[PDB]
Amino acid sequence: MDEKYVNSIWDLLKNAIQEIQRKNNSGLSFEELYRNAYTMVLHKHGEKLYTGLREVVTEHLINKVREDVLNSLNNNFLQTLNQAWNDHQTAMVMIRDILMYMDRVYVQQNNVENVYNLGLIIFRDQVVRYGCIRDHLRQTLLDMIARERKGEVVDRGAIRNACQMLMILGLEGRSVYEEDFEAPFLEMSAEFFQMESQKFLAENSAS
Amino acid sequence: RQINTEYAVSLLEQLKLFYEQQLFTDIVLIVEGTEFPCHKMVLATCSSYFRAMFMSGLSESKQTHVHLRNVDAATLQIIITYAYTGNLAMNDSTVEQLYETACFLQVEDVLQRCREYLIKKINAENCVRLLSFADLFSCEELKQSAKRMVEHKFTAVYHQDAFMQLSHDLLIDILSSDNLNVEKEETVREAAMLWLEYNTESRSQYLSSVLSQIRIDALSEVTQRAWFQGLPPNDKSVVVQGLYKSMPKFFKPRLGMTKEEMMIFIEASSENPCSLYSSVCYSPQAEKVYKLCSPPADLHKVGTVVTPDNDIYIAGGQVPLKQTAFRTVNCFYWFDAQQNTWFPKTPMLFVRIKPSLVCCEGYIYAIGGDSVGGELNRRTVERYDTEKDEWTMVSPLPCAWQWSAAVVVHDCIYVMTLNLMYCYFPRSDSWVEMAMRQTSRSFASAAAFGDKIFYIGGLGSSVTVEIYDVNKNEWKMAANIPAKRYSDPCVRAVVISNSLCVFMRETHLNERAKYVTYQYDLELDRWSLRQHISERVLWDLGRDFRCTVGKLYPSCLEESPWKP
Amino acid sequence: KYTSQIVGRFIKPLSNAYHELAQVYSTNNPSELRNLVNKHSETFTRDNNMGLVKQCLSSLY
Repeated sequence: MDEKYVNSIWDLLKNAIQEIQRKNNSGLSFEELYRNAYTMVLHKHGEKLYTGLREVVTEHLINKVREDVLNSLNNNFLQTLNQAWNDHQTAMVMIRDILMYMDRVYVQQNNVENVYNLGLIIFRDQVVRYGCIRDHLRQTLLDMIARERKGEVVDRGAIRNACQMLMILGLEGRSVYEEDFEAPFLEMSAEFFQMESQKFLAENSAS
Repeated sequence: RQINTEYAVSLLEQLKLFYEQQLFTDIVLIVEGTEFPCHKMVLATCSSYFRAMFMSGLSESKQTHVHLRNVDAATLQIIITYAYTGNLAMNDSTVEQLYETACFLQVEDVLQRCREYLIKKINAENCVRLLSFADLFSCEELKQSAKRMVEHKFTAVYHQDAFMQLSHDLLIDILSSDNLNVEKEETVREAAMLWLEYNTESRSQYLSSVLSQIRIDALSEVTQRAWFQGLPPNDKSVVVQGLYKSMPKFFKPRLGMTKEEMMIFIEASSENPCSLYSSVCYSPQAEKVYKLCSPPADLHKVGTVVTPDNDIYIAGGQVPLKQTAFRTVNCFYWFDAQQNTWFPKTPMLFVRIKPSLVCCEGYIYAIGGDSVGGELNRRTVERYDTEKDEWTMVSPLPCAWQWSAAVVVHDCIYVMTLNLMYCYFPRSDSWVEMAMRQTSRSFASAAAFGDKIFYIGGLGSSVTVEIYDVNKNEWKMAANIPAKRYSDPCVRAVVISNSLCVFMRETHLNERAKYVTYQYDLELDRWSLRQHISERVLWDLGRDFRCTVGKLYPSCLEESPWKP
Repeated sequence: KYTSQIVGRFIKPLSNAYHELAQVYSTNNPSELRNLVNKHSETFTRDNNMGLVKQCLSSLY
């Protein structure tokens, strides 16, 4: 139909998506969004919807979770990051479900990644691989694992959550997580074990 | 392990019983005031939308009443029962809405079943409707299957009303494609012109694009001032625009203008001894022998027919059963003039061996052909409907005949046997006695040229020719073909270049077969040497090979590599 | 094997009877050879010489 109709449909869909991302998915109708998604892609305008999706998602991430992570980099930095990841995942579940139907027609003809993969990629680019968050996360994980190796016990389930989050963030396998996590960890472990070996060879014997 | 069959049906019938008897119902579908008590289990087993409707965590996850909108009650009921009993009753009318709800509910299995049905149902009268349907919903396999069938069938008809209501992108793909089958490049021009003039100035912006896909041999001649007449007033952004616009876009002739009158041969002698037979063709103009696709599953003992619309069909035949071993099958196939492949069609009711395929009034008539029945009506004459894609029986022939040939003259079926002839009247479905021949000859072929029947040869064969006139109803002799003595010519009657020519292969004593064709003078009653087929291009074909008149594209086909 | 051209290709299809005479000659049976000669008496008559066939029989003897 006219461009005004599709613009209004997209505008309300964007408002509904933003409302869902604001932890207000209770009072919102699913059939209306599915029907509007049906009539939006039916008119062969999936490129505009996909482009609008990416802009809305990245704008929400930069506004909400980018500020939140930087604001609490010292007060439960890893706990807040896991909570934001869980909030992003549970919000993207309904976002993907509506747009997986869009994906069925889109990715099989346009040959692009799915919306769930798109959300993981943009989250990796804007949160984990940030110019300041990446180094801060690397430094704090090395510090706590070194303190754990020293002899005192710290939280261990959170690290398992963090590595699992990074593994899911890889989205293809063990390409991103392995380089981001192991490479600083191998260097830290190499020096720690080398210094430990040097101390042990002089303070003890082969017994 | 494979999961048990016996427990599967026992549970399956319990799925149906619990549905027809409304007991374990927790969710009900509210559609236009119609109650659909069902289960969350079965609905999302087939549908990929109900799994995102129930196991999503939305308000509907707890709500037991959903108002499903923009759906049909009949389509939902057949989909629901298909999820419950597995039976998908697909008619010829509701498949359109069946696909609409299947895509809406994202139900994969019914989508494949209805897509396959639409692949079988594609034809001339719904090609435009299905292509637009294949454009509305992304069904690329059907879209490509339609587009190929669409491309040929538009050019033939180009008068259907649904062609006007088409998207701009679809028309650009259709017109700019190199698969159109047209005798001239002007019929596509006027087809575009009438489409542009079908509506108001909403076609003005698409006109700068539709002409950008048509060749420039008509973008400077007539049908440029006609648009100026239909131009919106005082618009100076179009008349000057098209004045200096038709410089680029590389004039090149299309592919549809390459249908030369060629002699299609079937069951020819296979060059490689690994295969039994092959199919070749002779080019009366190119003087070359182009290869053809093998008959479907090496279908031997078949018959050929070419409709006035230049379409090739194959009926009857036998396949070697899995040393002599052959089983007769009633499979039917259609030849693709561009893809060089045989598309399967609706099979016949009875199997045939060497059937006489004759086209008349758009119906394909197969007369006789050594049917399997052998009852009192051991003829089994039956026509084929190219409109509904089905076979309908016709009036049985008065007498049982073997090794017979049939032609069509004056919208009537003329079948010839050893000495008798009967004419079939399609309007009343009756047979009338015709003239009697004075010579007992069989194993011959006849070609219908104008309003006369030319029975050439008969018994090897000979040079006896008996000409029959429909308006006169009499058999008369004309002459005998001058051939080398002590030989066994293989006569083949065919009509080519608006003249009666003969494809006669002769073999001398202890000599190889020689190929030569002659042109029979209708008024002078004499066979004149039209062309001599050199043996450097055409090799031996055999004895049980058939010949027919038709048009084929040398570009799509490939030359057969074989030594002279 | 220094051979010739299509002369070789066509004539073997052409002179079958003379090859047929050789085949029976290889069977080495004057009675059978004479019967074949009578069967193909007219074929060898297109030779301007029939004595060669008799000389062939004498050579077989």
